[PDB]
Amino acid sequence: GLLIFFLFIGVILFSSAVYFAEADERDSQFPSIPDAFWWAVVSMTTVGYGDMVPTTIGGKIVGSLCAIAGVLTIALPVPVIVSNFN
Amino acid sequence: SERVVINISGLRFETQLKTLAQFPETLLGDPKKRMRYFDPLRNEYFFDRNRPSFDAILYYYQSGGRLRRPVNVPLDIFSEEIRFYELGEEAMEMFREDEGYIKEEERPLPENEFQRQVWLLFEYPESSGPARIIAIVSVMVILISIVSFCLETLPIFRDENEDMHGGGVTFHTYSQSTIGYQQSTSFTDPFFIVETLCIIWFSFEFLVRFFACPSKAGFFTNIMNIIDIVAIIPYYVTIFLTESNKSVLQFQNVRRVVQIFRIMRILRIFKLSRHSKGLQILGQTLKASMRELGLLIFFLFIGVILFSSAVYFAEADERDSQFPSIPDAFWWAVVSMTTVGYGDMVPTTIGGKIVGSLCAIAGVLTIALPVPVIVSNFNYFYHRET
Amino acid sequence: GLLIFFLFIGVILFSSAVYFAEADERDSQFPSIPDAFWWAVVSMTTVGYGDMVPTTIGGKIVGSLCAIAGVLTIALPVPVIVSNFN
Repeated sequence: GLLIFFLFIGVILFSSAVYFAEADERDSQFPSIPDAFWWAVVSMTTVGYGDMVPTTIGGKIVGSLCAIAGVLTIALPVPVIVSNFN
Repeated sequence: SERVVINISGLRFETQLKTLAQFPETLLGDPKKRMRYFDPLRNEYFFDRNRPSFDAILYYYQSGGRLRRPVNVPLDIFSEEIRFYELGEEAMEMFREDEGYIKEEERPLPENEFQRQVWLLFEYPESSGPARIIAIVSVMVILISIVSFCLETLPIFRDENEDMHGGGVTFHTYSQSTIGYQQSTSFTDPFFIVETLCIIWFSFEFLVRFFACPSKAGFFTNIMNIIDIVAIIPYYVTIFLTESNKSVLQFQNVRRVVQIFRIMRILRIFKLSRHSKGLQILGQTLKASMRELGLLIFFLFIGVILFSSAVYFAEADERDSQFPSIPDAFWWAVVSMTTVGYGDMVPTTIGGKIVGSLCAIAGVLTIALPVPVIVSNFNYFYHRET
Repeated sequence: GLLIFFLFIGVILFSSAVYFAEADERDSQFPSIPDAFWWAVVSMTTVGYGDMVPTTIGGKIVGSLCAIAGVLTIALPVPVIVSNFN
């Protein structure tokens, strides 16, 4: 639950940030914040389908932190789960 | 039930005589052997030795056999004590197994004088200096062997023939494509040359090894020798197949097989395990992890089918659904789960995306469970060496 | 060195396999085995750029094992390195 919750928190944060950083663009791939959720989860779990990608500098800086943050968010709860399994 | 007192550097121990007499051949069990340590002024046996260890030595007698090393006592120190008290090689060997060791077997030189001289520079790069030269040459041939196999597919080579612009297909151009090089006692093809030189060497190593080999029984047992056989089977089997089917209609009729054996040539890469410690460790690791490796594949399988089904239905009512069927979605599911995400297949609906989200997360957990164990085993074999 | 070596071994293996599994295709994205090296490393490190992807069943089964194998190949040596760093 913590894993899903943490991901949720990060998703909303980064979805909001990327949205606004690409807001003033005619070619913004982020129609709304809820739309960006898909991108945020895809980057955080580091799946990166590439069907949605920032195009502005700010959006890319936001995307960078989103990948890193995702890696840490997941890496915290899993070890415990792995532990129980073991 | 006469009592016996044993004083270890001041630490006092007592037991019954019949407890020590249980093992008549040991030091404390044999009256003649312990006699030397008896102190008639204090009625006790005195040993100017390591204290922490003795607790276990005495328990060995009391328990009638259990020889456990105390957790707080170094293995080298404890072993010396075991030998001093003369517990015997049977209990010592039994002690090492539990302490994690065992093994230490493997026949020596051939013993055939000269046969045992060749079996040195072809199985033990250690020995002679030249024995190392052979190893270096072997590795070279292998690498070359690999580069050769690979360039064979380079279009810059196979696109320079008779039907490179969409013309007619010749028999010796058709089989030259199926094999990678053209077979001919004329040795016109550079690739057939290198490939033949390498197989000569590999064929040499195999033979030399097979004759200079001591136990002919345990030859096709050693996985290493298996690799050496498979590294040459394609070559000769190809010749046999082509020569046995020298006409177009015949070759085409056996073209599938020929292709299989060309694919089988890649296994020559594993000819490096003989000269690679780490490669050998990895082998031991995988051999020791079959259960978790199977669990890993099984778990992935379960997740794949589940998420493939879910994504399929969530995108079913779409004219632009990238998921034609559930089996199609398998590719996407594995790609998301291993988190590779090629992006060649992606959900487009809300439900499909929620499903995709859980699929990524689930994949991360599915893999993260069995791997740690595998990593563990590897870490074992890797250090039990160095 | 072990890490690079293991990756190398896997690359060549999977590059060869994917190549042949997509050989009889007019739209094969794998021109040769050396070409497929790029794809193999990209899948194994799980980067997945998507600029090269198998299209046949056999090629996809090969790609699947390539991702999994890559995950294990890397996961073996790194723990030790992480250890030394710690």
